[PDB]
Amino acid sequence: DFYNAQKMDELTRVMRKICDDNPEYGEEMVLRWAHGLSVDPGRVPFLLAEK
Amino acid sequence: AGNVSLT
Amino acid sequence: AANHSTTPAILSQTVLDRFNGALDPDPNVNGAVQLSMP
Amino acid sequence: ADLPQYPFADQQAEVCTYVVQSTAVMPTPMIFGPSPVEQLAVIETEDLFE
Repeated sequence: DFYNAQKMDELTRVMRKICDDNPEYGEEMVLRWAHGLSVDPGRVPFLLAEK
Repeated sequence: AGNVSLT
Repeated sequence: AANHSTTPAILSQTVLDRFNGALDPDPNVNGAVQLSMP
Repeated sequence: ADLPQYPFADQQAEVCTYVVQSTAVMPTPMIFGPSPVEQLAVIETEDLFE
């Protein structure tokens, strides 16, 4: 302990970006990411253009 | 039940 | 699904994002390590 | 102390209107600090870090 931690600090920060870079599936893909699972792609919307 | 804390 | 009217606009930058703050820091980052003391 | 502004319609009114734009870039010896993070509800609610 403090050796299993000091990467938990590193490991929780990468967990923050996977649920932030993809706001949809957020707070659930991190759950699946830890176990090595993936979300179904077709449900989510996506953006076409911005002006 | 205590902890030296990491900081 | 019950909305039936136009919605308000969306900000281009939140206050927290502007100052890169956080409402509640996590307890794991710079966190606590268990101590044995029986 | 009192300068009458004859050509303007109102002598005592603030005749001018100004808009300023000051931009300063200041290298500093200040330290600042790291940004914080947000609470995650997947670790405490599932015990990922068991």
